[PDB]
Amino acid sequence: KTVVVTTILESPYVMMKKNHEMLEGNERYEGYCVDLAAEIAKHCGFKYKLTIVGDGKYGARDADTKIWNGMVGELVYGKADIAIAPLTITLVREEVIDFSKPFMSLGISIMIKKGTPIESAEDLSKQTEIAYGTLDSGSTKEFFRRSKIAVFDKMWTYMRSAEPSVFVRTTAEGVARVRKSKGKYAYLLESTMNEYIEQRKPCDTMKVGGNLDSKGYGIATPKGSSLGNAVNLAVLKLNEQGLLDKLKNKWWYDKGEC
Amino acid sequence: KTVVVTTILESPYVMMKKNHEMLEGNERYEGYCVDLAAEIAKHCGFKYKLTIVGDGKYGARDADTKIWNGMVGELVYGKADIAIAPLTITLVREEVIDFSKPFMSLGISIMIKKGTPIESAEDLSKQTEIAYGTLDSGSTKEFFRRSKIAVFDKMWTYMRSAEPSVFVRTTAEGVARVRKSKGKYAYLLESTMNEYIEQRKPCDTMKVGGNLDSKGYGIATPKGSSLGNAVNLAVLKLNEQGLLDKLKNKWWYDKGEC
Ligand SMILES: Cc1onc(O)c1C[C@H](N)C(=O)O
Ligand SMILES: Cc1onc(O)c1C[C@H](N)C(=O)O
Ligand SMILES: [Zn+2]
Ligand SMILES: [Zn+2]
Ligand SMILES: [Zn+2]
Repeated sequence: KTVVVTTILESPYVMMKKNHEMLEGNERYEGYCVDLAAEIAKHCGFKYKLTIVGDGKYGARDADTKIWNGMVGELVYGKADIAIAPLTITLVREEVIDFSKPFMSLGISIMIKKGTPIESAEDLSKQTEIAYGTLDSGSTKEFFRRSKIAVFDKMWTYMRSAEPSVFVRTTAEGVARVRKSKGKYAYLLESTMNEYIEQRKPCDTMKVGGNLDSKGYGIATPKGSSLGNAVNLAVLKLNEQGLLDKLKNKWWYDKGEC
Repeated sequence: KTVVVTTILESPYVMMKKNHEMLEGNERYEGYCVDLAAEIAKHCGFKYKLTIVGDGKYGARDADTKIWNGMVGELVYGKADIAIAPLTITLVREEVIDFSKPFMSLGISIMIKKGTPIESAEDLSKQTEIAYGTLDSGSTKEFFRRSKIAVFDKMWTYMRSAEPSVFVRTTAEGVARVRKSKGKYAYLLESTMNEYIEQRKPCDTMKVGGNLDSKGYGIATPKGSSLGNAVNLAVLKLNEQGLLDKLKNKWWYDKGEC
């Protein structure tokens, strides 16, 4: 049986090729995760179909209904067999789905438009002139929502009630906001994305300060999946063979335009 | 009943207290992993007994006898119920024992005596005046033995045949060799240990270049252990609350001597 892979359109992990209009199936996409899916399928020996998550979300649980959305939801409800994307390994997710050992290490970071008077989270939490937010339905928003350390707690208090909303639907929306805000908006996103955007035209943003935490991305499968074990060993094998490092350089800096 | 924890005497993870001679059981030790063992046990709800691995090794499988040594061996043969130490998650090890999601992210790095004309792995591979080696029976030596990228394979070809041996039995042994070699010996060890020693008197060593790879440490249990699930969730919980970051600052920098 062909394994249904759920993923998300997020550069440079998964993007439609320039000429996708004349291409079919998995051939329409390119990116780090597209190359990764290919390797994993090769080592685990299976056929697969790449599908883009319907609601375009990573995955969070509705507090009222307790229903999971995004890619996590597609796995939880049997709509997908595996998720290959920049999906963060977290406690709440690990309780409902399975994760392979990380294929990428990262942390939450701050994105600013070049020139804005911000050097750290501390600096953001001490002022109100510059607005800041995070992605919705993801691990980053949950990070601030559940943080007890002073600076991050203060930040959550501000963001949670901010008006207009400081939260965005997609990473692209958060980046666009930083770029057209004349420096009045700062975006909190994972270092991987931040570093990627920093090397792309118009080269007007930059990552400032160190990472707020240390975590990683993992390939997720539904609880009790027969693919879990093989995938996990496959990830380890690829990291050790150097493939993962190869892919990182291929999509991040060999393609950098700044 | 009581969970037998295997660990290794490696500063600042596990060290004998100055007055351990007048203390009993677990109270005889201190360090990052000792602090971590206390928390894991608290959250998982079990009593434990800390024990230092007999052969003082991390773990590798003997080529011919096929017998695992070190902490990995303790778990494989049933001598310990869990290992809490700076044990690297690798494919060959995950094939015989279980690992929790990582509690620390690190990579192989180079340690030199201050003033040594070495800035990277490429620099070491292109010269012969400065010798270099790694730890025995560990993931670092295996990394080089299995590497297929030019620079690293070149380094392995040299190391595996260098005389006298460039490999050491313990981290401390490698650090001493660097300090006593007047710049003629460089040591390859994980960035975590490198960063730690850099802050220890006489403050004569330094980490140079970027990391050669990206990986992490995980708490290990015998395959199929009933402790596996809870321990993994405990690590994720503790990382998200910031404990792991707190512990590294405590043992690495708050106690720095340089
Ligand atoms: C990618 C990405 O970049 N910043 C973010 O918050 C995310 C989403 C995050 N990796 C998640 O799994 O929710
Ligand atoms: C700690 C440490 O530091 N450098 C090293 O090679 C090691 C050992 C390594 N973590 C292992 O598991 O073999
Ligand atoms: Zn391959
Ligand atoms: Zn709702
Ligand atoms: Zn606790």
